[PDB]
This record gives sequence, C-alpha cells and structure tokens, in this order.
Amino acid sequence: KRIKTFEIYRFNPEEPGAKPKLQKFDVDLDKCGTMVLDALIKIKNEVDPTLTFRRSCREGICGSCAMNIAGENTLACICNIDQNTSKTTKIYPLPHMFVIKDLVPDMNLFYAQYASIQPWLQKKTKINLGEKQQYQSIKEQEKLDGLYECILCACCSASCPSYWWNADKYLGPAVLMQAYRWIIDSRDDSAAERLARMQDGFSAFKCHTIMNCTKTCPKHLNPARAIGEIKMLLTKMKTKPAPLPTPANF
Amino acid sequence: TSAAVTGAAPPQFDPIAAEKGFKPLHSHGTLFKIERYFAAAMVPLIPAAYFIHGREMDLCLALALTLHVHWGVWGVVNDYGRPFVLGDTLAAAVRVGAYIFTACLLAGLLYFNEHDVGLTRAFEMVWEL
Amino acid sequence: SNIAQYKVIDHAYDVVIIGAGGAGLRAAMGLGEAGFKTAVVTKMFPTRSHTTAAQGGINAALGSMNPDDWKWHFYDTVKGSDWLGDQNAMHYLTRNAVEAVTELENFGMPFSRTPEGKIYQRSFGGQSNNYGKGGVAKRTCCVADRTGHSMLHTLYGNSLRCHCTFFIEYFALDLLMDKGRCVGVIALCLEDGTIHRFRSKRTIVATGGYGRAYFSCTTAHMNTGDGTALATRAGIALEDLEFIQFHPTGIYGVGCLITEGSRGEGGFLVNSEGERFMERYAPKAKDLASRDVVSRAETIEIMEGRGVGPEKDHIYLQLHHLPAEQLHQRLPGISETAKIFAGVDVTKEPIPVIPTVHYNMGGIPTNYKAQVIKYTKEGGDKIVPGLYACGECACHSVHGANRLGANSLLDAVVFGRACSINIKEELKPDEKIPELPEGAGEESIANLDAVRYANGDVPTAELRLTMQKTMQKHAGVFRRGDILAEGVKKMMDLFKELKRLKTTDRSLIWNSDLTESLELQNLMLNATQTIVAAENRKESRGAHARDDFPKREDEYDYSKPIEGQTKRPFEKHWRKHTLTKQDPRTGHITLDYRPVIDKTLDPAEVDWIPPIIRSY
Amino acid sequence: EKTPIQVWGWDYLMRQRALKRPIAPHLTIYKPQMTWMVSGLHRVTGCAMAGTLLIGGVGFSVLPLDFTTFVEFIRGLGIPWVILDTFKFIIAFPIAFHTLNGIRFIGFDMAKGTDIPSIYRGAYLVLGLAALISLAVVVYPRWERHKKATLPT
Ligand SMILES: Cc1cc2nc3c(=O)[nH]c(=O)nc-3n(C[C@H](O)[C@H](O)[C@H](O)COP(=O)(O)OP(=O)(O)OC[C@H]3O[C@@H](n4cnc5c(N)ncnc54)[C@H](O)[C@@H]3O)c2cc1C
Ligand code: HEM
Ligand SMILES: CC(C)Oc1cccc(NC(=O)c2ccccc2I)c1
Ligand code: SF4
Ligand code: F3S
Ligand code: FES
Repeated sequence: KRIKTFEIYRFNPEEPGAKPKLQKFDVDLDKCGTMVLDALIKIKNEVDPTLTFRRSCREGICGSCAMNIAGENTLACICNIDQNTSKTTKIYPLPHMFVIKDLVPDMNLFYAQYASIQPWLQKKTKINLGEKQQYQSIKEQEKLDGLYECILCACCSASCPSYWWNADKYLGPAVLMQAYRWIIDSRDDSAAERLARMQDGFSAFKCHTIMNCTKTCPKHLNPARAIGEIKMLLTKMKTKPAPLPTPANF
Repeated sequence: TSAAVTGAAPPQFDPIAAEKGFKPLHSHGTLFKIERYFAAAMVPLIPAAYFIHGREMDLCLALALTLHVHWGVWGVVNDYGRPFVLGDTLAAAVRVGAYIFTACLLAGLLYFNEHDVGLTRAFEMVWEL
Repeated sequence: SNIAQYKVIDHAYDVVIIGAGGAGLRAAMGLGEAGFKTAVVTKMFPTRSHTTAAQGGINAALGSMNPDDWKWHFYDTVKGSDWLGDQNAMHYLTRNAVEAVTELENFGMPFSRTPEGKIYQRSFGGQSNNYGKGGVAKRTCCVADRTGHSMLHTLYGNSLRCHCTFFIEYFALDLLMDKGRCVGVIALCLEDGTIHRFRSKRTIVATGGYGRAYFSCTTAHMNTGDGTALATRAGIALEDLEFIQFHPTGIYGVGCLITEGSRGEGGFLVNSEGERFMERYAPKAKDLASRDVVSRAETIEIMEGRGVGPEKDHIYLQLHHLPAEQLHQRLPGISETAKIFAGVDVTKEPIPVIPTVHYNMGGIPTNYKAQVIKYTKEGGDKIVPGLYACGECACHSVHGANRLGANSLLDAVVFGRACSINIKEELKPDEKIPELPEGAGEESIANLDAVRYANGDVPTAELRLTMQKTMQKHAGVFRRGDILAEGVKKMMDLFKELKRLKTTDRSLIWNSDLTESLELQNLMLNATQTIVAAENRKESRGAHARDDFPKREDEYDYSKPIEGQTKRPFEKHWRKHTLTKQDPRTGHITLDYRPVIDKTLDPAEVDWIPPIIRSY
Repeated sequence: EKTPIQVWGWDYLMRQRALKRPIAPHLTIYKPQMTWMVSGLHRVTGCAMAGTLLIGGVGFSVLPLDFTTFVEFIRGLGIPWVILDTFKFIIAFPIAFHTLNGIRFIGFDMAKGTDIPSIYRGAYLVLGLAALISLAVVVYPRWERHKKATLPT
C-alpha cells in the first residue's frame, strides 16, 4: 500500500478553551481518487466524520472548496494529490480569514464587498426589460473573456497580503476584477459612477502589485492586470472606449 | 422546544440603500499618478549621481529622496498602522509619526550636506576602503 | 427534541424561497421588484448552486442564426417528452422563451455573439425547424461553454438590487403546514446551530434535483432531493420520479459532464470499430438525437462488445477533427475539464465518456402556474394553498419523460418568473402573514436531535453508498421487472437500516456529519419512490426503458392509422403521470395515476400536438 | 471619511472579534513564491535605505562624531579586502534592485507585463541586472586599484 499523510488544520468553536490544531491523517492512495478533495471525503467518511469542509460541484466551477493546499490557495477538487508519500501535504483554510470550523472560513465580508460594486447591468436610458437585445460586438464582448470566468472562490483575495492586513478597506483582487468586468462592459453606461465608488486611497489603490492573486488563481485568470487597468482608468491615464454604435438594421 | 424569540435580519450590505446620501469625491487618482511620475523621474537621477558628484547633487538626492521616502513610509504606515490591531489613537499616532520621519530625515540630510562631507563624498570614502 | 436545547428564531415574510439557483433567484427578483418582503433560504451560497455547473446553453427561438419560430420549439419540446409532457405548461415554457432569454441579456448576461452583434446560438439535442420536417435547429443560446455559470452569476448579481433578504447556509428541514396549507419553512442555521421558523404567505420550493441518489452522476454533492423530501413529508405525492435522464457524455472515470454542445458543434460518438455508430441508431439526427436515445445507443454498443478503453466499458466522444479556433471559442471549459480529469488534449485525442445520471424530470407536481397540487381520482387537481415549486425539483410537467437539451435553464427562469408573476396577481395585501400553529416544526427538530446523536451500527456514509450502488444496478438505463422488484426489495430494506444510523459529530455549529445524514434521509425518500414507480411502469417511454416491455403503451396504437380503433381505458395504457405517496416514517409507498394534460393554453395561439411514433 | 462598505467592513471586523474566532494562518504557512518574496524585498530594501538615511543623517548630527573620523575607525580594523567589497556590494544592491524593480512595478501599475511568464522573467531580469550592476560597481575600481599597485609605473 501507498500511504499519503495529510496535515489538516482543525478548529472547534463548540469546545471550551479550544485552540486551532494540526491533525495527521493517513490515506491509502490506491483506495482513493486522484484529487485532494477525494482524500478529505475519504477521511471524513472512513476515519473522522467531524472533519468539516465546503464542497458541491466535483469539477472546479462552484468555488466552494477553496482552501490552502501545499502552501498555495487552490480548489481541492482539481488539485492532484501529491503522489510522493514521504511528503506530508498541508491543508489550511483560506489564509487570514476568520474561521467557523476547520476548513470553513466566514466568507461574508468577501460577499458584502462583491455587493458593493453593484454587480448588475446599469443603463442611463430605462429599457423595456424583455423587449429586445442590447447590441454588443464580438470584439466588445471578448473584453469580458478572462473576466466573467471568476467563480468567487476567494483563493486570490486570500493570497493578497494587502487584503490580509486591510480586508476592511481594500476591496481585494476578486471583487476588483469584477468591478472592472462591469466597467468595460460596452452595454453598461455607468463606468464613471463605478470608478467614483473606489477613488479613495484604500479601496483600489492599496494594490501593491504583489501578484500573488494572478499567480494563485486556480482558474488561470489575471486580477493584477485588471487592477492595473483600473489604476490607469482611475488616474485618467486611460478611458473606457464608447460603445460601438448599434447598426441601423438591428 | 419551539418557544422562541423573534429574530432579526442577518447583517448584509445593501448597495443601493448605502448609495442614498453618499456622494463624496476625493480622488486619490491625481495624487497616485504623480507619486509614480516622480519615481520614474528618479530613474535618470540615480546613475546621474554615480557619475556626477558635488554639493549640488547632494542637494537633489536630498530633496528627491526626502519627498519619495515621505510617500514611501506613509504607505508602509497605512499598511501596518491598522486600527483593528492598534486602536485608533495609537494608530493615528503612527500616521503622524510618518510625517515626523519625513521631517527628521530631511533635517538630518541637510545637516549632513552642510556640516559634513555630503552624500556623494560619503559614498566615495567607503568605496575607497 | 428529547436530549438537547435549541434556540428557535421566528421571522415573518411575504414569501420564502427555498433555493437560490436559476429558478430560486429569478423568482426572488420578480418578487422583490413587485415589492414583497422576500426571504431566500439556501444551504449554500447561491453561486455554488448547481445551475453554475451548466454549460451548453438555454433554448429560445431568437433566430440569431436562421429564421425560427417558438412553435417549432414547442413541437420539439413535446416530441421530446414522448407525450408524457403537459402541453399547457410546455406551451407556456416555449411561448415565453424569447422574452425570458432576452431579459437575461438585458440583465447583463454576457452571451457569446454573432458578427451581427446578436446572441450566438448553437445546435443541440432533439431540436428541429418546421415541426420536425426541417433541419437541425439553432436555438441553443450559449455563453461558450459555461452558460449556466454566467446565467447564475448574473441572476445573483441582479438579485442584489431587488432588496431580497438572504439566509445563506440554512438547511431547510420541513415545510410548515397548517391543515393542508403551507405557512412557511423551518431550517437550521449552520453558522450558529440556531433553528429558524419562517412564517410566510407563500413558499416557493426551488431545491434542484437528486442526482446523488445514484453511484455516478454529473450533479453536485448537494443534489439530495431535499425539496421533494420536504413535500413528501408534508404529505404531498411526487410525480414522474421514475423518469431519470442519463446524459450520454459524462467523463468515464468521474461523471464530470461533457456538454452536448460539443456534439452540436460537430463532435461525434465513436465505438471500437471506429464507426460513428449514431448514424445507425438515428439516421436523421445522428449524434444530435435525444438524450434517452443516444444514451441507450451507447449502452447497447457496450453490451455488444464495441465498448472502448481497457475494459471495453465506455465509448469515445470525438472532437479533435474540429478546428482549434472553434474548440477554444466554443468549448473552452470542457477543453480544460478533459485535460484535468481524463488526461486528454481535446484537439488531438478523443474523450472517454459514458451515459451518466444528470437530470430529474420527475418531482413535485404543479399546474401551468407552478402551484403545487394533490390529486384525487374523483376530485382531481386540488391546489395546495400557499405552496409553489419550480426548477429541477418540480414536475410541471414540461419535460414528461425526456428533458430536452437546454430546456431546464429555461424552465427555471420561465417558471421561476411565473411564480413571481402568478403571486403578484393572486396575493393581495389585506391578507396578513399566517400565524404559526402551536408546536410548528417540533417534529422536524425531533428528527434533528435524533440524527444528531444517532447511536447505531451502520454509519451514515456506508448506507448512502449501498443506496447509490443498489440504485445504479437496479434502476439503470435498461430495466427489467425482476431486477426492479429485487431492487425495491433491497431499497425497502435499506430504508429500515436507517433506524440503525450512526453519527459521530455532535455539534450544532457547522455540522456536515449531521446535514449529510439529513440529506441521506431525504435521498432515501426519493430513491425508494423513484424505484417502485419505475418497477411498476410496464412500458418503455422516454428515459424509462423496460427490456421486458419495450413498447410505448398509449391510449391508441399510434403506429397504425387511428380512425377505426377503440380507445384503451386509462387503467390499461400508460400515458399518464406516476404519483408516489410515501409515509415518511414507515416508508410505505402507494401509487396513483394522473391524466396527462393535452390542451395547449389557447388553441387560437397554437394547436395541441397529437402523439406519434418517436423517431429521431 | 469612509465609503459605506468600509463602514460595514469595520463593523464586520468587530463581530469577528467578539465571536472569539481565530484567524487562519498566513505568512507562517503560505508557499514562498517569486511574486511576493520580491515585493517583500522591494519594501525591505526601500525601507532599509530610508532607515540608513535617517539613522545616518540625524545620527551623525546628534553625535560628537563625524563621517571622516568614522571611516578611519573602521579602516583602523584593517578588515580583509574581500569582506569590505562585500559590504560595498550590500550597499549597491538595495540601490540597484529597488531602482530596477521600481520601474518593474510601475509597469504592473499600468497593467503591463502582468502575466505569469512576464512576472517571472521580470523578477529574474531585475535580480540579475541589480546584482551585475552591484558586482561591477564594487569590483571594477577595486580591479583598477590592483592595476595601480602592480603595473608599469
Ligand atoms: C453538469 C450539468 C450541466 C447542465 N447543463 C445544462 C445546460 O447547458 N442547459 C440547461 O438548460 N440545463 C442544464 N442542466 C440542467 C440545469 O442546469 C439544472 O436543471 C438547473 O440548473 C436547476 O436549477 P434550480 O434552481 O432548479 O436548482 P439548482 O440550480 O440545483 O439549485 C438548487 C438550490 O436549492 C438549494 N437547496 C437544496 N436543498 C436545500 C435545503 N435543504 N435547504 C435550503 N436550500 C436547499 C441549494 O442550496 C441551491 O441553492 C445541467 C445540469 C447539470 C447537472
Ligand atoms: C531610483 C528609482 C526608484 C524608483 C523608480 C522607485 C519606485 C518606488 C515605487 C514604485 C514604490 C512603491 C512600491 C509599492 O507601492 O509597493 C517605492 C516605494 C519605496 N521606495 Fe522607492 N524608488 C526608487 C528609489 C528609492 C530610493 C533610492 C529609496 C531610498 C530610501 C527608496 C525608498 C522607497 C521606500 C521606503 C518605499 C516604501 C513603500 C513600499 O515598499 O511599499 N526608493 N519606490
Ligand atoms: C508571507 C508572505 C506570503 O506574505 C507577506 C507577509 C508579510 C508581509 C508581506 N508583504 C507586505 O506586507 C507588503 C510588501 C510589499 C508591498 C506591500 C505589502 I502590504 C507579505
Ligand atoms: S479570480 Fe481566480 S481566484 Fe480570485 S476568485 Fe475569481 S477565480 Fe477564485
Ligand atoms: S496579491 Fe494583492 S496587492 Fe495587488 S496584484 Fe495581487 S492584489
Ligand atoms: S468543490 Fe467546487 S470548486 Fe472544488
């Protein structure tokens, strides 16, 4: 048998005087799926049902299982288990987030911030909600690629040392890329008002180009590039192009 | 058993309700831009001072480095002078201390260029060793 | 409630939605827009909902690629159902498609585009122009590979404007019933172990499906059929549960869905010969035949030794013959998923795939307005006051016996909206929030405690598995009356093993041992009802295929001409909805049967579609 | 003054405190990566330099000592020539690397060079050029001082 050993952060808020721990669990790799999630499940089901984590989609699309494996923030469900058994693989929750139990962090500041950007299409001319399609060219919509893929997993926000130290004022890479996904949407009018909401010295500008976000994102996306883009926009070094005009026959 | 107490709504940011009555404008934008333009300008200066020395370069190094390091430490200070970890008065004392650090820095350099060898010369004298 | 204390917490809402996927949210938006104090209860953050995992698209006759007609879509949808579909509801679904999907775009859903700037549409399974006479239709609006992801994130986004108040990671235990009327929901808050009773004039059930009833599925770990469990526990009979869709192309080893979009963009299935075998099983639509026909096609090829791989037990889905510019523009996610899970460069090798449990056309019965219904033989469709259901958890029935590809995201948005629309126009503000009856939810709490401290020999994960394993073997793609009977026999035994449950985690705060056990109970209800229904349906229709009854039994023989036949009575044919009534504690199920509604909503708008032979 | 969300955020931090919930480990556990190491370095150098200018400028002013009698004190020790030029190298590198990486980061501020290959190339290039310039500026004159000691007149 090939026995992999995991070091898995524990915390029980129920118990009095309780302090975080690290617990070793041995997993027979031959009786277990390829992915780190698989091990956690195996361990929960066969060894310790009190082991507590988030999951849904088994394919890397929900973002619920985001955690810190092997030092980096990734999704457990598409992280291959490290086959070499002389290593112990370490599993902590998303760094610098308040925890509830084990690998489940309080995710609500994250969410509130994503509400703050107003993640929905705005138009300065009231539209008849069902009636016809907004024009947008291919080129225009292709600006949304690498931006709309974000699954809200928080891996990157929780890898940003600035968002560690100032989660309360600096929005962080996840929420900021999404703020930018609605800014450069040609179908959206309110670019100016969106930028007004993060003018101050913390909201956007506490990005100190550390780059751990674009690195760690398990979806192969780039927030540091999007933020950079916001800085240019926020300092008038650039502007949003106006929407390509909606052709007569449409 | 179900003998119970009326609940309340869970805390939750209402982005529209928050929007009513907050308009405020303080663009850090134009301030950020110049901090960078200034660092870009210092790129020539740093080697300019490798080659050309004197009491006049000592002065421009002393002025650029005072102003750049002012904005430097200020940041570092806002990044770690956090009220959650320090509580406001003590953390506003770190904010203020970023300015004392700027003013002592200059004072010290000016002195050093006026009643001592100067920056460029001081560098020469360690490189001669 | 015996052996512990529980903080109960009471709330008063106009309408309470259990669910925050497609259906759930679209309903919430319309309600909050129309003014209502709306509360949304969901056991996971709404973006993690299974809707986010959807891929291929959402159907509407936008005509962005070629002229189109919602009546053609209507047609294809009914032919889809193998005439188990309620045509009034299938009418509402398709009439309102163009508008529903336009809204999504008007909300900022970032659809892929045509050169003209319009919403891009791809081809898909079981669709056609001119009422089946024309070609392979292009109705399936897609955001590339990840249509479900984009749609849900958009709805969620726009649900922050509607002032709808969210309760995130609350596990719904039961409906709060007061003499046949629903006055709310009771749930467990995971963050603190508090128990919550929501009083509300309405309750919309939008909880998704029950894929995890089986060993292998494309569904998420959270597809546990809670909403159906809830209804079953409120004494509501569930409809059509035996109709379980096997998506033709889930990845062999892992169940991860590979989209039908990948065929409708030009991919095909291939056997061990190298043959493109779907040209035999369905000459007209080839690899875009309906889901039940394709899956069965593969399943035979496996049986008859044309399987592929080491053990010859899956087939290949081939895409490498397509341009890479098209493979990345149209199938980027499954490009990546096939890499991660099957080791497959999709532009050079084929993907190992195999039919896989995917959708649940069955569920909570409703009328065209999505109002839950109970059925008597002699009184008929009697609506349950206060309760509504939509999305996978419902059986409207818009899918009957076979769900069409890209019709569910549609059903969720359309009938989700329909809930808000139908409630605005039936709920007036003289009526106040229902006062709870005394002892409301006391039993639901009793179950919690019981499961929470459960003692017995058999742990909760062991039982789930043998549920899942049993079900995979006995209620599969091809079924027989003896296998099924033996499968009921085993399932009803597993229901009894529930009393010997072991749990281990004793906490109230974020206890996944506990909630997964609640989920297991819920899954048993669905699985037991699913199989007895399946065991008794002595015919073959849609997904449900009996080897030992391979004909589709309708009122007439629709393969002879019709004039000069005599209508078989209700009791002797099978063109009816199966109804399953389970005593939750004993587990005993009794069947009943309910006529299929054939009228459209308005004959001056569209003519009902008579049954024929289903030939793709 | 704060945005509304930043108000919310602080109120959030207050609950998190009051619930005596722990903070998930971070620097102790996060993998070393060229992304952040180098940021760390850029600040560490940036700061050290300022600190030297302050302890220097102000130090020599508030002391009876001056810079000339300091350079004799150390010379007096007559420490080996390799050690000295290493201390020189140590002085050059902060100035070089920070100056270089300073421009790098200004790219990152402008969305430029932000993909992972650019991030890693950028990193190495800037560590290289800085070390090269630091090794040149130390050695080159010391090399000319050996040419002086032993050449033809
Ligand atoms: C892999 C995959 C791909 C698909 N692709 C497509 C496609 O391309 N096109 C298409 O039309 N259809 C597709 N479908 C079908 C379609 O996506 C689903 O039928 C649809 O997403 C269902 O939406 P829903 O809101 O009814 O439920 P879901 O999206 O399943 O959401 C269920 C919600 O109910 C909540 N819930 C469940 N139990 C409880 C409880 N006890 N308490 C509180 N809340 C609870 C959950 O928290 C969740 O928020 C796909 C399905 C799968 C599995
Ligand atoms: C010669 C060209 C230089 C350039 C282009 C430059 C550029 C920059 C930039 C862009 C930052 C911001 C980094 C961030 O936000 O993370 C910065 C920070 C800083 N710089 Fe420089 N710099 C130069 C030289 C110097 C010098 C000579 C000193 C000497 C003391 C210095 C001290 C600092 C300090 C203290 C900071 C603090 C902020 C931080 O690390 O976050 N810099 N510099
Ligand atoms: C342990 C690593 C991953 O993380 C850490 C830990 C401590 C400090 C830092 N780095 C900063 O704090 C930092 C550095 C440069 C610019 C802005 C910052 I906010 C990173
Ligand atoms: S960006 Fe990459 S990492 Fe950050 S949230 Fe979106 S997906 Fe998760
Ligand atoms: S990790 Fe943090 S500071 Fe900027 S580029 Fe990345 S967000
Ligand atoms: S469980 Fe969905 S991202 Fe891993």
